[PDB]
Amino acid sequence: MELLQVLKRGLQQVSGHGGLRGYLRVLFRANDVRVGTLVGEDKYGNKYY
Amino acid sequence: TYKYVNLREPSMDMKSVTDRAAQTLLWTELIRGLGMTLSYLFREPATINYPFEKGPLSPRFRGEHALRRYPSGEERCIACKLCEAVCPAQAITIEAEPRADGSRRTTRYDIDMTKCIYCGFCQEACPVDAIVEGPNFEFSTETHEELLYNKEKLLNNGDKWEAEIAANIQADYLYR
Amino acid sequence: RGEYVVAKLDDLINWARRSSLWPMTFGLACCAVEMMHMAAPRYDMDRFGVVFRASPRQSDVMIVAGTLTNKMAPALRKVYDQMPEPRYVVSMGSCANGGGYYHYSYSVVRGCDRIVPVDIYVPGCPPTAEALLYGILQLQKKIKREKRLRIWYRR
Amino acid sequence: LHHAVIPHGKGGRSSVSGIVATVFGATGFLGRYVVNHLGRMGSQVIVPHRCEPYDTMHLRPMGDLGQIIFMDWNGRDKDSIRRAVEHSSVVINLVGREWETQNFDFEDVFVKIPQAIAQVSKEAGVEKFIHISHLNADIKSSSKYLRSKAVGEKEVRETFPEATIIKPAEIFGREDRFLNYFANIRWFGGVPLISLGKKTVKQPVYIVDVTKGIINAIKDPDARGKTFAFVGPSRYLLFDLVQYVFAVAHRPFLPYPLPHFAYRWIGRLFEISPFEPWTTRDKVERIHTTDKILPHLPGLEDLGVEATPLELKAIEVLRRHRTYRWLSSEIEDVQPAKTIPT
Amino acid sequence: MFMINILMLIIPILLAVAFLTLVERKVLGYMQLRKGPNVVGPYGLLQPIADAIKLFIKEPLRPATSSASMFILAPIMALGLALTMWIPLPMPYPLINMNLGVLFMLAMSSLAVYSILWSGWASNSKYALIGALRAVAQTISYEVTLAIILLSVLLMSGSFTLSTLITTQEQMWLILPAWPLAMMWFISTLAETNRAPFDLTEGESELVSGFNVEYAAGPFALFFMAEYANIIMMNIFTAILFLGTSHNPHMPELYTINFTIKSLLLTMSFLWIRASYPRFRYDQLMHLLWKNFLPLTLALCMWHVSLPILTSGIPPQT
Amino acid sequence: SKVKQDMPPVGGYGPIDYKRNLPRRGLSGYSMFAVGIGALLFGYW
Ligand SMILES: NC(=O)C1=CN([C@@H]2O[C@H](COP(=O)(O)OP(=O)(O)OC[C@H]3O[C@@H](n4cnc5c(N)ncnc54)[C@H](OP(=O)(O)O)[C@@H]3O)[C@@H](O)[C@H]2O)C=CC1
Ligand code: SF4
Ligand code: SF4
Ligand code: SF4
Repeated sequence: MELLQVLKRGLQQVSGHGGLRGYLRVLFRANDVRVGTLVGEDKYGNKYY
Repeated sequence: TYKYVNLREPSMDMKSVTDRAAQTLLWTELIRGLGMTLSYLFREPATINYPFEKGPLSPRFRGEHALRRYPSGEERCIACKLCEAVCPAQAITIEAEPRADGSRRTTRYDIDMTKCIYCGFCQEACPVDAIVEGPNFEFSTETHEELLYNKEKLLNNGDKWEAEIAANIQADYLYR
Repeated sequence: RGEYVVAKLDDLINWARRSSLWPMTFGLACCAVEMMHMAAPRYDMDRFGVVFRASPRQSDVMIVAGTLTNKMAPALRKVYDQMPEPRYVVSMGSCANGGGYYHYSYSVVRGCDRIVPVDIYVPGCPPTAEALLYGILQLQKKIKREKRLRIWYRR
Repeated sequence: LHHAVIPHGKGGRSSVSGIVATVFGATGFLGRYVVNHLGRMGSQVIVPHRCEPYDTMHLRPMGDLGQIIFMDWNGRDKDSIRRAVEHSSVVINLVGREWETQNFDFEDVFVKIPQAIAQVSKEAGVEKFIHISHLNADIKSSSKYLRSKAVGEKEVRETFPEATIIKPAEIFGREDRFLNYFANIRWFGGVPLISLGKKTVKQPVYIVDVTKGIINAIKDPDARGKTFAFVGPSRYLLFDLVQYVFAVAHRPFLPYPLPHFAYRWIGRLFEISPFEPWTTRDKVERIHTTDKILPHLPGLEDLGVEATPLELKAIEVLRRHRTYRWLSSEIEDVQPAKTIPT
Repeated sequence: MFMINILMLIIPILLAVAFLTLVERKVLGYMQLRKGPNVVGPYGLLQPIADAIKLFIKEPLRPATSSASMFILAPIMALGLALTMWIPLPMPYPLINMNLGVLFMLAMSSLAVYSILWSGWASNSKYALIGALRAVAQTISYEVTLAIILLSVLLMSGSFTLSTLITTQEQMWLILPAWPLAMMWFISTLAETNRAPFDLTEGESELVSGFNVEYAAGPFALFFMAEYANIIMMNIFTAILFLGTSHNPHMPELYTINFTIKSLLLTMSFLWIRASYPRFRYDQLMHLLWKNFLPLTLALCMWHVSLPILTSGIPPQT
Repeated sequence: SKVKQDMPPVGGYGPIDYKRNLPRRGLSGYSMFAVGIGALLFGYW
């Protein structure tokens, strides 16, 4: 049932950020809690998804 | 040819008449409008998450100016004053003299970024690809005096954005 | 130290003001088109708290977008003076900045900062809607650095 | 005054007037007119400020590109003074307060600060210096404001012998505390006056005249090492002057006599304000302090400035205080106040 | 324990009004393919708090041409009467159980119109005056029709008591027997509460801001709070008249749940409509009611005086 | 090499709809009134 998959993708976003503290860091810093495939990082600590 | 947009005559039979009466009294045609907005409520918005997400651009974009160098490090500009002679807004000021080693080089190269119309003519008129417009479009200042660029500020920009300017010129010079 | 407490009241009022900027419905020329596109769905300025209002008395920011002419100069100052303080001015585009393509004309004010005090200057002709949004987000950072209550305390 | 300090142009916004000016206290009432005139003629003005930068925005349209410069300074910091005056050919001091805050007394602001500014200016080789004293300043006053004004007037002369001390009377203008002060007494019904204002004489001067006088001092080499008394053309009894203010504003005038000692007690009450006090014991003293008559000091006329009558330029200040019923009243509608002849 | 009850009424109401601003902005945002406030706090939940503080630390200014005493009375009169409309509302127990509650709400609604007339007149501006006299015109349009629609409904409830509307609808909603009146009542509340397509007194696109173009800072905030308190209050009124919930004396909480949900959906419809239609013209708003609603409302008023008699369905007087 | 330019596909681009398309919806006038009147009678009873 697609409707249950929606919840699972919602929960995989908590575990995708390394836990609850990581989930809230991106929620407040970026107002967006999606999970992407890390393309890479630069010398200043910026991460690219 | 042509076509009439609002040249119609309603059907006056009883069923067609009653359909219009039912629409008038029951507001049916005002409820299609509510259907249209309701569909949009359950669509995904087209918004991006600025500044974490940026709108797409292209190699031809015309942003902040810069002055380039050769791979050696010598300046490309040889003070020909073609960019100055074509600037529609007269935003470029240039002076030149023979350098210590006798090279035709500029002593002054100013761009008034509040007079520039970001038209790109200066880089079209440059025969050595010295003046370009980088891809940067986020250089808002806090004082009017910060937008008057001199040769030091422009040379700094080239050294700051060179890695990207070269990539865009490589991907676009075959159209020029 | 009592200076700490006021330094935390400053954060509150500064946060309330940068979080609820209300620009005036004031555009002049082509730049005002790119100001509409900042209200369009892609950038949706309203999601930063930025909401246009028509009345000068209900506005916090004037976004001078376009050319200012000698015939229009008295009108711009009036609506600015009618904005309650604190008030901020953003100069969008090159006509509003230093005259732009019409600097040397006879009917154009060379720079909107001759008529009003300006905080942020946005370069471009027109500045992309994304460029203007950078200007507004830079204005919020300028309001976050205000220390009105920490300066009153030390008087 | 080398090649870069020679005038050019025709004295406009984009002209070079060969003046480099540091104005302390440029965010005050008198500051915004000195800066306005200096920038009108194309002068490089340095503006050290103590307040929030937002409180200087009004000064930005007053000067051409790159002409008005802002610096963060501190009255008690000797280095910040030097960083701001070291390049100036003239320093103009306008620092002052009408009340004593928890951090600055009248001796801090009218003795210790002006002396420090003058000292560092001389150490930096500043050619000209201008100090704004008060007309009524004297050692034997009952007001700390005027007493400290007298000590400062004496320290500056010692530190900077070539300074041009200026002694304005009460100054009236749009943002004054002189005509707006009386007009705002209406909030309390009556208009208390010590002795009913029949034994106090005032000779106010217009704001622009003080400014035009200051600018003429800068350019006039004969004003070096001299003292001036800027004053209006006419002397009015305080009662007749305050009666005029309520006449122009078209407000009911209900003066009553209040004893000097009781007036101070009220002055003690308002001082509890942690903000700009509405009135203070010190301010009451100044209000009822008769304006001096100094016939030996040079005045405005010696600087080429014609004193502006109060009647001509009083409506512009007080039209704001009238109700809608009387906004459209004209200048001629009120007969001028009674003057004290010489 | 009565003063505690009043505070327990007005204080939540202000909070609901504050967050209705967020809901409208976020709802209109998604119908418009935007996202609405989402940056100020998680999902914008702090957006109302930022706006409220910003307004009250701003500078209020009285225009030079204003009438001071009336200019300040209007916002006080506006918000005070907005919170007054709530005291007799059964939810399921009213704070003040008025025997003539329906008349009381009618009268207070009329009195609240003068907070618009006096604000626009005291401003002493032409856009402020044009908006003031669009409220005179707008009230002349719906006041008579809205009163008669209530009378028609009350001919099936039996009394003006608001709590009796609950008893009347213990077997079935009043929208079924009276759906034609509900349609004309819903549009009347749109017009009465000055809402699009009937938000003519303010008229941003035509009068800059209407009667309140001269109001800023806190004084403006009181008008904004008053306007939204009416939006919630009238939709609570609509739910009680036509969508009457069932009351269980032992579990009054269940009523407040069903009652609140119905009032929310009716309130979302107000936002939904504002994002769907253009604006009437203030002379057409008058012809809509006098030439379409009034002829039909008078006919239905007759039908509801005769229907109970010819069917022996007259309700009890008490 | 040959000349490479931004050109359409060999067979051309597919069709593009451009005419108005407002589908007919809903029941006729008579049916909408029957349900309207029908509800009243039940409501009255
Ligand atoms: N009626 C009059 O106005 C008279 C004027 N004068 C004198 O003219 C001078 C200025 O005129 P006026 O406009 O009336 O004064 P204002 O009160 O209007 O302004 C005072 C200026 O001095 C600054 N100031 C005060 N204290 C300090 C301090 N510790 N550190 C730094 N700056 C300080 C203020 O800076 P900020 O507020 O930004 O912190 C402000 O810019 C005063 O010395 C006054 O005594 C003499 C005769 C009459
Ligand atoms: S982009 Fe156009 S206006 Fe700008 S400097 Fe180049 S030529 Fe001049
Ligand atoms: S056109 Fe190019 S080479 Fe010539 S002056 Fe301009 S930047 Fe230099
Ligand atoms: S700055 Fe550019 S876009 Fe803006 S008004 Fe001028 S020419 Fe038009």
